[PDB]
Amino acid sequence: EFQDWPIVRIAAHLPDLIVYGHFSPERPFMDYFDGVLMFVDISGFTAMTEKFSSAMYMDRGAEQLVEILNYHISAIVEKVLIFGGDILKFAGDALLALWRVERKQLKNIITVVIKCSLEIHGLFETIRVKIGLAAGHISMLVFGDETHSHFLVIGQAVDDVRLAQNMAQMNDVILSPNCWQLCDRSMIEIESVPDQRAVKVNFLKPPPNFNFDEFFTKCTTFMHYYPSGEHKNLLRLACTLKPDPELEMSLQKYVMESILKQIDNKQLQGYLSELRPVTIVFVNLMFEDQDKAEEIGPAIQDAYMHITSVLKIFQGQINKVFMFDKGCSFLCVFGFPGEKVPDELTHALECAMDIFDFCSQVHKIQTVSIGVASGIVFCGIVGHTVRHEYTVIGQKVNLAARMMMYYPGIVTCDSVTYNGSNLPAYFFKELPKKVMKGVADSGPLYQYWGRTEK
Ligand SMILES: CN(C)CCOC(=O)c1c(Cc2ccccc2)c(-c2cc(Cl)nc(N)n2)nn1C
Repeated sequence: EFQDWPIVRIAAHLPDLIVYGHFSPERPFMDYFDGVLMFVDISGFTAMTEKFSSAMYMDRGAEQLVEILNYHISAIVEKVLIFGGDILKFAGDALLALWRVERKQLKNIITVVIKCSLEIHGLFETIRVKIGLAAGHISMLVFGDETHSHFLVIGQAVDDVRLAQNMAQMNDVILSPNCWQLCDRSMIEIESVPDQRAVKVNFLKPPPNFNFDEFFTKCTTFMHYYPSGEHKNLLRLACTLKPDPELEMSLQKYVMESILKQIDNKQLQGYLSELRPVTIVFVNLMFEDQDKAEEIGPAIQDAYMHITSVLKIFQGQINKVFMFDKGCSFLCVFGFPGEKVPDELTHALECAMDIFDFCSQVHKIQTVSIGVASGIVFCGIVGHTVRHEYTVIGQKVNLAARMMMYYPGIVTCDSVTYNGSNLPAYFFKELPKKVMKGVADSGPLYQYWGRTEK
């Protein structure tokens, strides 16, 4: 069986949630289901990024970093896939995976996912990982325009895996409160986590008669897309997709144009692994605690329509979209493949301010915050051959992310963006520098005030 079609190469960049969805063209589009989520924090392994920028790597730092990082992440991805998971998205610091099932099967799948999580830690018993698990209701949001599409999962099961991850330490498996409540406590030995109703898994000791492989095989019964039969030894059913112009047209909207060029063998397959000077514009849109996914969807859609319009003008791109802690964040990048300018900084700031001004007027968005940072970041396709994504990794990515969270409601920028801007100083305001999560000394940070006092 030949399987190297463009449609298959595109499907590699997407989860089954998208590849085998059959939903409408209306945007936003929303859907609701239940499942188990797994969040694998892979920092410590992506904190090395600074080492590989050193002159010791003789201008092959990016290539060496992508190689060693994919060595490890692809092993994590194989475990997830073999246990029936769907990897939803990659980021420099983590990956999120989903086991979507009927509510009545959540109990058994949690055991599958816990076994998976511990086999993942088993891969690193000679850097390590941190794993959070959650279970419950999940809402999916698809937004975009006629040429591009983005998706998110939303809900407290998503927020649950957020906090479960934040509590974890190296080699931990933390289960959200609702996951612990729905899990098979007959099999899962836990321990308290102080002043937190979430729990840490110590052992998975099953009944004497329990045979996991038979148990897993029965669980695959409810996994709609687990490879089986003649395809039992494929990691993804996506690998079997055949040409379908209508499906490919839909799928390619989720994929960055430069990726598609490479997919089409119109660009060298290594062109996108690089250490590149870029400007990160990290946009956060916050909604109120009580806001529900059917009201958030339209707000994100309206914000997105304007965001993409401004980025096209100032020649930026959306690398990633996330949502947790009731905030939807856009990881935007300027100076990405091909399109780099020496006025990129003023454009990034002006684009930020434009996005700040519009989005603050979108209703149901309570707060807009944008962090801007410029510097060298690693760019590359990260993951497994059969499931990977273009991602950016580096100090300035994390800095932009921290700035938008620690300085809400304004546009902030780093000392690099400030000095290099083709703009005068009174356009800015030096900020009180706060102590931020896992951040080296910033340098001075600034608020982009804009051209007016008003
Ligand atoms: C700031 N970033 C550098 C780190 C952010 O955390 C991620 O790395 C990250 C996230 C966000 C997230 C969501 C819930 C719990 C923890 C983290 C997602 C993600 C994917 C999808 Cl489909 N839907 C939503 N809502 N989120 N995927 N990844 C890889």
